[PDB]
Formats: sequence, C-alpha cells, structure tokens
Amino acid sequence: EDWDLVQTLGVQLAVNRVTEEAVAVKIVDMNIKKEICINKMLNHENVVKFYGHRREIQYLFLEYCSGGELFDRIEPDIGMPEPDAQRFFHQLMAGVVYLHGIGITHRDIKPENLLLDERDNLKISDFGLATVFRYNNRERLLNKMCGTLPYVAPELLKRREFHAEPVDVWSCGIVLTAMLAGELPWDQPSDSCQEYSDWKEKKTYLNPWKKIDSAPLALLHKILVENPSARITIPDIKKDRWYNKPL
Ligand SMILES: NC[C@H]1CN(c2c(Br)cnc3[nH]ncc23)CCO1
Repeated sequence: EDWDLVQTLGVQLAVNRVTEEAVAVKIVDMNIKKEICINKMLNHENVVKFYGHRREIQYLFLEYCSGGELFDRIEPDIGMPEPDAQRFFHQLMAGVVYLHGIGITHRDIKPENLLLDERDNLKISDFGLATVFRYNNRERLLNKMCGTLPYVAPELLKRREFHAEPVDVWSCGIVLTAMLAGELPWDQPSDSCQEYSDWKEKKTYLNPWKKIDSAPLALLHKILVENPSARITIPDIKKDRWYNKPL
C-alpha cells in the first residue's frame, strides 16, 4: 500500500494513502543490519515500534511520535515541573528494564533519543548503536566506546572493559539531571573536568545540583556513582524514595 512522504522530521513522516496512519521512515544509503536485527526483537510500549524495512538505500518503518523529543520539554537552565520529570523517568526506566531484560543495551540514551507520543508517552529510539550484552544467559562485557560524551559513564573512558547495564543507568541519571535543571552537569565524566570533580567532592551548592530538590538529588547521588559496581541498580532505583513519591 502507498505511503506519502509528508515532510522531513530529522527520517520522514509518512502517511498511508488509504488509512492515513502515520509512521516514520529512516532513509539510509549504504550498523544498519544490526539496527534492523535488534528492532525485530523489540516489543514494548516505551520503545519505538518497528514495523518493517525494504531493501530498495534502505527504508526502516518506525513508530511515529507526534510528541517530539524530550529535549523540547526542557526549558534551558530551568528544566521542567518535577511531576513530569518523574513520570518520564518512570517510563524511561520501564523502557530500560525491558531492553536489559532481553539482553539489549541502547548505549546512547539522551533526550534526543527519547520521543513522546500523543499522550506524552516516552519512547526509546534509535538502536543504531545498540548491542546485545546477554545471550544464552551469558553476559558479555563491552569494550567498544559508544555514546555521547556528556551522557557517558566514567568507566567507559578509563576501562578497557565494562558492564553494559550500569552504563545505561548513568546516562538515565544524566537525563534526569537535565529534566530537573535544564542543563548538563559536565562535558564528560573525566577528572580533567572541573565540574565532574566538584560533584565528586559533593559541592552540590553549585549548579546544576542547587536547582534540584533533595529527594531527587539523593537519587542522583546514587546513580552518578563513579564506581560502576557501587552504582545503584534499576531494581533499587525502583525502591528509591523520590521514585515512589506521589507528585
Ligand atoms: N529528535 C530526534 C529524532 C526525531 N525523529 C522522530 C520524530 Br520527531 C517522530 N517520530 C519518530 N520516529 N522515529 C523517529 C522519529 C526523527 C529523528 O530525529
């Protein structure tokens, strides 16, 4: 059936000639084989749906999110109301639990890859950098460096191998920091970085931590933990106090 390419989104918005259903089409001219492979395993309300692909230049048919990206809900230097931040983080955690549940790591979690549907539901998007980190119940450590510097965990910069799961968790905390303060805390989690050094020294009277409430800030203290082995895990995030706070 015929789809009209209405407009460019980033990827183009497509509308069905008969049903008028909307979808998004990723157009890549020749990573991609794996993107498709991974997309074929994914079925979750907090992950962008994969409809299919055509090998004409390659076409990926992906759920369309009229809400836009999460960054457009963050007023620079301000953030967003705490109740919206929490809801998005709840949904972000649901998405991430699912992926890790079937052994997949996104590896590039950031507001540019968190989309919103019409009810403002968050959808994890773009599995171009994603990889399988558990297969046949065996975990594989990662050694390739992927992601975006401000959202990347510190072990990815100093260690030759690392666990996939705590990396995604760190990035979710960076995203949470952004949702509540409108800014990113550091350019990268390296010790040459004054800002990351200040955090490691508990100077939370500076931004972005000054703008964050003590309850959500206590959770960030647990996520932005340099030792990936001491870093909080997702099941324990779900028991955190701000996480379960009525807002
Ligand atoms: N802002 C990052 C995204 C926004 N994009 C989308 C938008 Br906007 C809405 N739905 C989509 N599905 N897949 C991607 C996508 C296209 C790629 O750029």
